[PDB]
Amino acid sequence: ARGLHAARKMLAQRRANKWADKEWKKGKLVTRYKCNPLGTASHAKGLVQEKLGIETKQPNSGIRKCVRVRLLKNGKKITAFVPRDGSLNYVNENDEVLISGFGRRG
Amino acid sequence: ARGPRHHLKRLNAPHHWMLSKLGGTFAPKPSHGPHGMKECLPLILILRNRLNYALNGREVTMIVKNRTIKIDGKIRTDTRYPVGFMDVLSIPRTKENFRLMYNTKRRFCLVPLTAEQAKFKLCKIEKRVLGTGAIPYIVTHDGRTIRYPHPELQANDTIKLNLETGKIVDFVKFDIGNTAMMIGGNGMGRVGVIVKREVHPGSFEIVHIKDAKGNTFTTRLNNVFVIGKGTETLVNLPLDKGIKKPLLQQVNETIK
Amino acid sequence: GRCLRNHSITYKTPKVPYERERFDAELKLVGQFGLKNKKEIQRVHYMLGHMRTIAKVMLMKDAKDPKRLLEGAALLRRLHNL
Amino acid sequence: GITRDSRHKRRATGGKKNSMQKKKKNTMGRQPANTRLGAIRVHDVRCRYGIIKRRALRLENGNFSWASQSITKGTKILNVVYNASDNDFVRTNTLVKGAIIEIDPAPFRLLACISSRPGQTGSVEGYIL
RNA sequence: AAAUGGAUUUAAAUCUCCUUAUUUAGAGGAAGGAGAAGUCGUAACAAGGUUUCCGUAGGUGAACCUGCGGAAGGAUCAU
RNA sequence: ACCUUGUUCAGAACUUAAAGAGAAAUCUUGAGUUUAUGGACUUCAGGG
RNA sequence: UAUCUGGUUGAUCCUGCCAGUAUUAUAUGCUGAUGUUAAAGAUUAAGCCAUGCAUGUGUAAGUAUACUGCGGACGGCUCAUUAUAACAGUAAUAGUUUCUUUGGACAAGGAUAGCUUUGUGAAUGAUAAAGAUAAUACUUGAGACAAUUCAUUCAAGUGAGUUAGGAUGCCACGACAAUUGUAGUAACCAAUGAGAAUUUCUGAUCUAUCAAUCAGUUGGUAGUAUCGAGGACUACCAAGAUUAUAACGGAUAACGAGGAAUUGGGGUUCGACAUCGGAGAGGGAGCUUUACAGAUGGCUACCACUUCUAAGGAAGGCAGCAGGCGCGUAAAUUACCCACUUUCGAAUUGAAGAGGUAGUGACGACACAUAUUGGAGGGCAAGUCUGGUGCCAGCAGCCGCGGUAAUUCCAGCUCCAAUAGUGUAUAUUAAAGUUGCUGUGAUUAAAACGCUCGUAGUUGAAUUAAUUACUUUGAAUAAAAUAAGGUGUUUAAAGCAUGAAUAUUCAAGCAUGGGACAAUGC
RNA sequence: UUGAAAAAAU
RNA sequence: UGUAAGUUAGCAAGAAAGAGUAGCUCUGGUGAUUAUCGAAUCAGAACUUUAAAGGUUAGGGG
Ligand SMILES: NC[C@@H]1O[C@H](O[C@H]2[C@@H](O)[C@H](O[C@@H]3[C@@H](O)[C@H](N)C[C@H](N)[C@H]3O[C@H]3O[C@H](CO)[C@@H](O)[C@H](O)[C@H]3N)O[C@@H]2CO)[C@H](N)[C@@H](O)[C@@H]1O
Repeated sequence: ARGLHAARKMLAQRRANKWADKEWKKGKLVTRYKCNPLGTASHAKGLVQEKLGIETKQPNSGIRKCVRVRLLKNGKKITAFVPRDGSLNYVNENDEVLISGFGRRG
Repeated sequence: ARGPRHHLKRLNAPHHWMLSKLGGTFAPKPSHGPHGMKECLPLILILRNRLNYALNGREVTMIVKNRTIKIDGKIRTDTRYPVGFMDVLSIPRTKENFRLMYNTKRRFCLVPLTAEQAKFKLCKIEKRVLGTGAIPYIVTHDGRTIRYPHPELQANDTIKLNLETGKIVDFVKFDIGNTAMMIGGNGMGRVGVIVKREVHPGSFEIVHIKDAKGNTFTTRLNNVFVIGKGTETLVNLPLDKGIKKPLLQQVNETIK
Repeated sequence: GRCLRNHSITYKTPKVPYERERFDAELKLVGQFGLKNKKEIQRVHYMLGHMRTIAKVMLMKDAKDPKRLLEGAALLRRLHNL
Repeated sequence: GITRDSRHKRRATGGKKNSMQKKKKNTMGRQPANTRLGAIRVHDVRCRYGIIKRRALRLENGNFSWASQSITKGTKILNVVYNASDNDFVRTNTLVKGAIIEIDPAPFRLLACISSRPGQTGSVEGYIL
């Protein structure tokens, strides 16, 4: 499609071929505003419901303290990692807890 | 917008008004008058930027209202009167007069006028129209309506007007053997002699003009303002004569 | 855009944050000139690149280029009295 | 009122236009004043820019003309005979331009087609075939 | 020239049919994924002990087995 | 006509390469003429 | 700065992606010596509002022992709508056009104000009627054409006109204030008007799980309507218009342009918000005044709200400036003054939450006293230091470190990068030659339709001694801004205190030198 | 001829 | 004029839903023989009224 007058096939090919990436496509589907619990927000405020401990994966061992938090804008349930050592005691039931993503993008 | 616009923002003003960008939010709007909006300089800016008589624009009202400034054959009392082309400008209370003139550096320059040469002002014929009653008359550049003119006049010539009598003195035709000074865009501020005019039946008429030193520049017909016939200068040209220096003596000269 | 008053930056952080081939040379200039921090080193580096590009763009044309003569003479003149 | 804008029509391809703004006053429109027969009754409507239009509802006298002898004398119109714009305009005896009317040649001897805008000019004028 | 009757114009608001977006539906039903040491088998990687795989059809707790045709990415570049 | 041999056109293939390409196996009737990047066209793919 | 690094294995060579990296804009933890500059209720709610201010105006030149005139159709705020709609460049108005401004009977007739005269309501910028009283409020009056409508003629500059003008017959409005100081009016022509409004050409994100769409729809005739052209509307006539070169439809967390972030060239993302154009004032709808309003700090009706009350009723639209509730991760004072810039006015003075100053202000930018943040296994600078915990607590963006001798945890000592700064989470760009025209791969890593025919599309062998494209020039081309010419704000960020010719215009369009390569058929 | 399996991490 | 889900692709279907219908005076279209003659049928336009299938016959629908 190299021809000088074939500037419609090349543009149409790129429009078609651009939808197959896993990263930019997330930026045009309406799922961030729908399925993402955070949406486009940096932080999410919520309420504590349950205290849970997730065991690590196969190579590692131990129980990771966590809390099941229900948001105030969506009402969905998300498991949150209590930050530091012995910090599960600081959090309480029915209190405002800030939830903000993780290191890996989204 | 629902109707006419009144407040002119500082940046929307024409760039050849010498205005700044941080001075204030608004610029003085020229009222309706003898010349266009962007073809003018409001009288308030002349007495505060070029003349430096007043610290601020409040004191301009304490000057024009006193029936102090005389323009053309009459005397005005409008703070923001639209001052455009080379119409004379006299201030007898300071014993000095000027003339609003273009220059080759795309600005509005003021050439002083003596009392002997402030008695008349040049005008440009815009159109010749056969009015009612078989009464022809010609509309001038300043919008002046005049009575029965010379029948030999065309719609693109120039008429030597007098202020007090308000009568035609001399006429210079638009031909190949004359000289003109420009009022256009890039070409404005340039004087020269017309050498060739090409007519396009489609849209425009294009004319070729040669400078005094041999420089040749091209411009549109609507930009032509004839200043004389046969390389003769009928008014006081600005300090730079209206020649277009080829930027060799601007960057280097300004160093010293 | 929010404000009419213009603004600009002077120093740009180097891309690679930790190099031993750039940490040693920074104190060979900080100690020598008695500089306070590393801001100044980045600021002059902006300055050198400010004119290094200007010399490079106009060096690619012929010696008879009117813009090369106009800005070039001003470029050399500005950089000679300094 | 009646707006003459093109925002309520369709495109050349049949697509329907989508609205952006409400009605604008610069798209004025007034109900037609079908100039019927009757006594002299002409109203004055204030148009845009302050100009006044002689709005006519009923007139009986019209200033006619006949160029073969260059005489223009007004006369009373009997009734409208034929209209080229609409057939129901004949029965209502409305006065519109290009409508054939019949008259009494009382001052023309001692079939007229209207050539004015009685709804706008406020007066009726015509000529003789 | 004020109330008021009537006929037009532009028509707000509302009732009935007619598409796009967001939700409630209980445990409900059928999917999928994740979690160190939980059962039953040996299916695959050596000829994996019946060479493996593809299409199709049937069967069966489970991998899978068998029929027809194809492939070597087979264990033969060969009489 | 058949069998031996020379020139030449079309066809299914094969041997060698110290050369060209490739990540390598390998390919050479290209998988060569490609960071020294562009002969013309169509289709497909974007970690599992 | 045209740049990479750790991670599949016993080890090596690849594809491949994850994480690391630097920068912009949002929020937040910790810290915070100054000077200058400066963002600041948009994202979720164009949601709802107590309160206070934001449009008024008197010169000698209208009326004097409030009426009348002008303005509130500007300014200011927000970005809901909106996908050839708006907008930008450009061209036409020989198809329309105002407001303001600038050039052309020595005196008539009247009643309505101010102030009262008697009040009615709880109030609403609430309203009654009795007496006069002036006009630059209203008619008249006359001192004398102009310009429109219609039918017909003489017919020129003009790229182009049965055209500007003139002459007829004729209808209509019909003037030059009965005008003030001890300037004011009627019209008619032209400019302001490159203006306002329509309109010509070119240009917009994703989608085919949108393939056929339109019936005033396409055009003609004749009228109506509007300031003005036209299906803008009406009556008749014919069936026509778009469509694979993406018509019709759908989504946007879509106002557009100037521009901003980041770039080796090429590109990608953003733009409500400085300035221009557009739209709106809780929702459409209908109108008044006027030169311009479909005006909402104008009116009315309906839907949904709010305020006082004497229970009979009354007005209100903070998406204006502060401020209140909610919304949220997310955003300032219920301050003073017209001094700078400008606008309005009966015009040198009166008004402006436009505008300026002050206040909070670690969004950011520049110069700069002498103090914190994170880490110390690799990417990446730094400990072969000592106590505890014993695959448990835990750290770790990734690879991993911990199951009793921890280079990584909780602690004690030290120094490593930055410095008024520094970690954190999200989003934009570069790396990404992982979106690829410049610039990818297709035997085996992911990927050549089972094969052939075929319309649209793309690409098409050599040869010659009217358009369009291409190419070189110009013209015109908003400012701000991009890179800067000049200029010691003490340098710099700044600012323009001579104004760089400042170059800018991608896409289109206008005129022009050349026809090699090109598309159109005789 | 028959011949199945070997708990997770260091 | 319009007509859904389902479906054996035939049906559902008279689906559902909406508009018109009188009287009088006219006009046009549909043929045979070379202007005359003959048929009930369809369409359209004015004007009027007590606004029209309903005297009788004559599906309720989802
Ligand atoms: N991942 C979904 C599917 O899982 C299937 O299998 C799933 C299970 O049947 C399989 O279970 C295995 C079991 O096979 C094996 N013989 C014993 C082992 N303990 C089980 O393991 C599973 O269950 C235990 C229960 O505590 C969990 O601790 C463990 O994390 C989980 N993997 O582990 C898989 C995940 O649970 C197939 N592997 C495959 O079809 C597919 O991967």
